[PDB]
Amino acid sequence: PQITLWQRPLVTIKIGGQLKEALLDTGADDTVLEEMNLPGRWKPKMIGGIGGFIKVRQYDQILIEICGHKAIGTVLVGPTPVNIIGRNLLTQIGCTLNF
Amino acid sequence: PQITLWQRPLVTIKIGGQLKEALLDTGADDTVLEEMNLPGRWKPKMIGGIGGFIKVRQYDQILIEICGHKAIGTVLVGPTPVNIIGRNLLTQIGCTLNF
Ligand SMILES: CC(C)CN(C[C@@H](O)[C@H](Cc1ccccc1)NC(=O)O[C@H]1CO[C@H]2OCC[C@H]21)S(=O)(=O)c1ccc(N)cc1
Repeated sequence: PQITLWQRPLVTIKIGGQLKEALLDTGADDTVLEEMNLPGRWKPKMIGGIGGFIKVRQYDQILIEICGHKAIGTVLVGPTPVNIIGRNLLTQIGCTLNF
Repeated sequence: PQITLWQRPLVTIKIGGQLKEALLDTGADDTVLEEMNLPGRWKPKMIGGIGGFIKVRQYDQILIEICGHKAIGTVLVGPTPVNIIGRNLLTQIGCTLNF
């Protein structure tokens, strides 16, 4: 659907059989989720934001359903304060900014 | 215009007579710019992201032109690694997410 930005653009996501809320985040290159068990192989990685950097686990080719749209991509897991859906997955669900 | 997300959604802004590049950032509540002279009164403030917090100067009722759309609102100035246009200004230029 189309969404305005008067409130945080939070959507429901389903990943690893679990239901979560996550922020559609055009300022995030990558998707980063708070601590959870994703099954399979991962690689250590560091991502930076405002305030500095966090260590994350990088999981590749993970299936996520974002507000009813399925995407398969890289998910990072670590101590982000908020679940964020980044451009790597936004592109797959055909998400655009409009003004 | 309409903007896809294969690349960072970077736009030209004009603020305090200066031309800068800034990221349209639906994951940011606030607009935060890197160090610059904004004229007038400010207040100390702290904002948090991934990796922790930064101290910023809060300037109210600042005029910004974002990709040719004028907005007046709060601008935060501080050691963000990237100029980010947040929802406080995105709403004023009628910016929407669609998928
Ligand atoms: C994490 C969000 C809930 C909030 N952040 C906005 C977010 O878009 C930042 C915006 C951002 C962009 C660049 C550098 C720092 C912060 N992106 C970000 O942290 O993304 C990380 C995930 O992938 C990587 O892509 C870029 C940074 C990494 S934030 O920068 O911390 C932020 C917080 C509060 C305000 N008022 C403004 C911005």
